[PDB]
Amino acid sequence: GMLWDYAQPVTIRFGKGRAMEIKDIAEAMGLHDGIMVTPKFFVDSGEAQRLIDASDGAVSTVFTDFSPNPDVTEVDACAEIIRKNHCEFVVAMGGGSAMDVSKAAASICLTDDSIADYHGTGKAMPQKHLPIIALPTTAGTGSEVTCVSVLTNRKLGKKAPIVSDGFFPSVAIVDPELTYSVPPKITASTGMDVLSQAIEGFWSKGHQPICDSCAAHAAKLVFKYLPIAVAEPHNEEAREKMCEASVIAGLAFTLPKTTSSHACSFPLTNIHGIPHGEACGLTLDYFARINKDAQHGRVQEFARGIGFKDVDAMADAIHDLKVRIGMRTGLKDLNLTEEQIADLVRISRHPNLYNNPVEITDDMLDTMYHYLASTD
Amino acid sequence: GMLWDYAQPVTIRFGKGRAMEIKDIAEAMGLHDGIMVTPKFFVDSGEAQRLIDASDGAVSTVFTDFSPNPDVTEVDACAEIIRKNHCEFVVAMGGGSAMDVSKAAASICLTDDSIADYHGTGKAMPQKHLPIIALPTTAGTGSEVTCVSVLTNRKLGKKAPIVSDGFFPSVAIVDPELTYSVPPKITASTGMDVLSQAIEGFWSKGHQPICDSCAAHAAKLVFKYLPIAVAEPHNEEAREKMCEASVIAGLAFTLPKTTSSHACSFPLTNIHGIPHGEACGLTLDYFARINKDAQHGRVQEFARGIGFKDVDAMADAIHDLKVRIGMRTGLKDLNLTEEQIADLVRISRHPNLYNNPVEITDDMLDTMYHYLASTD
Ligand SMILES: [Zn+2]
Ligand SMILES: [Zn+2]
Repeated sequence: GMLWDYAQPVTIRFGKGRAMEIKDIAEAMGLHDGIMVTPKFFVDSGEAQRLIDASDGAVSTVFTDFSPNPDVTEVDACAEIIRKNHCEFVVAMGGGSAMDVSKAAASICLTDDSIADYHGTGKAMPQKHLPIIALPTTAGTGSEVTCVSVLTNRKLGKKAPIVSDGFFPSVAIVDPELTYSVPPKITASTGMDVLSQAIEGFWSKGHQPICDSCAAHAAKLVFKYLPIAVAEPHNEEAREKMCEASVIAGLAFTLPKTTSSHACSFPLTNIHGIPHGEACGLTLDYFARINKDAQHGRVQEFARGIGFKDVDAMADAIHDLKVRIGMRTGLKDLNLTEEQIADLVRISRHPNLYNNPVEITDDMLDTMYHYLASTD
Repeated sequence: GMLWDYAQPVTIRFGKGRAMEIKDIAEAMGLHDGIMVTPKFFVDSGEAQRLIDASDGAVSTVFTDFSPNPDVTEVDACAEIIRKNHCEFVVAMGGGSAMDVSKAAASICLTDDSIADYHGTGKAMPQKHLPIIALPTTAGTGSEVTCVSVLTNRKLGKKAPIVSDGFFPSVAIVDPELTYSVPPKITASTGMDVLSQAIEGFWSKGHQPICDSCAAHAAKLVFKYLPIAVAEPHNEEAREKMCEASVIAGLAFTLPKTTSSHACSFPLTNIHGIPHGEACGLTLDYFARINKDAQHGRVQEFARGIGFKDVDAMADAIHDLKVRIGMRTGLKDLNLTEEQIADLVRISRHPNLYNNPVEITDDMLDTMYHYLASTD
């Protein structure tokens, strides 16, 4: 007998060109003077102004002063801009960073505190917030359907997530046109993020059947369309299918949580500069073979459902995909020392590691990292 | 270019025994003095009082005075009980009827109007409502995750649905134990409702990928577990799997809407007394063979995905399933006249018929109903 809780409060508006529907949402909610939180890139490309003009006054303010890893100071500056301009809703347009700034700011602007007071301090967030409209511009982190904001405190050397039900966007507009300009290398890494979220969401010990269905759907799309999107950045079908996979994989992993590849990805990114998606993909087929017979055949059933003979064939396809799109298959070029490998082993023991269906021991991590350290 | 809107506002608590969590939900919402809307069967069996006593005073009122086809007068009576008792939330425990009554009563109780003023009159419902906790006792109509209430006005001779965003339950508790007492003939019919909802939701012109994923998951479960649930009413695994299929098929059909089998089911139930799920099942394999090659092979991919060689093998299995569980394969025993057959043809032209991926003409309906009229 299974027990699970399923809650997915975000409304998804999917479709090419639908980023122009910000006005519709604001009008339906009776809100004015929105603030758009977006990286400077979309100001320079005229995308921001295009969407601002389309809002016919619904959005009045733009905030771009945040970093790819957002800081609590940038959230606090964003919240003060909200107060000064009396903003009633937040349009988060960008990758994970813009969305995580927006979730935090939309809550804290209603108070006179700093976001740091709730950053890892164990203190629960206030729950009243400005409505958030999230417009992902990559495919993707899936952040547009999560209630998590990952921030850093640079002055305090701390990086922790903040979880609050008030962080769920009200509407996610998933518009594939906003991804057409993502460069091939970033398309590849963000695509591997989707595939990792889907596969790990399915085989997590916290698996539940609705997320299972989303995971299989998204994974199948990535194998077919990710090579097309990397090789043909203006192939509209492949971009649309990657955006479909991205948002649905977001629905797949949010509740079951991720597992071994995500646990290992954090030191690969933070210490060695490997982008998140590529870092997840580095271990994805390795752990797939470890997990092949887990849960009385569930993963084999998954592999067959998305079109492979078995898990080993899916693992081969993961490797082949990585090679085709230029994602790391090894770490030999890092010339890792034994001390560095021991650091990877130690820091990879993250709570997510325990969601893997097979126990991943320290000796297994040591074996994996020595394997990667001697593989191109 | 795919366009779709996805919204699923219901929180689902799935699990054997979790109907005891009513008080935990009322606590979290800060609500008291709930009313339980449930058929007399559950009062007589002791199950209602078992759950009310478990709620530690959360539920103070019981309402059973409604019909298997609920009337506007019974909704109004429920709303008056709510007002008299200052009830703050509604617990709908039963099949489609109890959930239909509960949704409409929870909105209309905040007005001094009859629900009849909003029943097929073009007048939209007021949107404020008491929160609804839905506890389905069959697997199922899926009503615990829809915003639709189907009511009849016996004095006016009208049977029509009311659609309102305020009708969405706040929480759906899907506790398979509540289905253990469903007799085999009703288990069979409600199970065919699940299968039709899943298959029609998938091939509907309004199809969208999250609903597609849910549909395939639910349909696969029905083929395996519905014969077991019918043959073994206290097989806990089969009852749990049918509940999983039921709530997930509810997610599959709510947004894309149902199609030809549901359109035809309405006169089959309203004129000839055939229960809803059985009435949908009567035409499901028939329309499958008409629809098999629509949408450039989508339905064939669906059939293969859930394990059939093709749609015709799936339709064969739908037929074999109906025979095994005692569901109607024909209408010969009704000795239908040519006028009655024409009535079926005419009345089956419901708005949902145009959701079918292949145009269903009057000639095609005439052929189908003459076939059914000549088949055991
Ligand atoms: Zn990730
Ligand atoms: Zn139905």
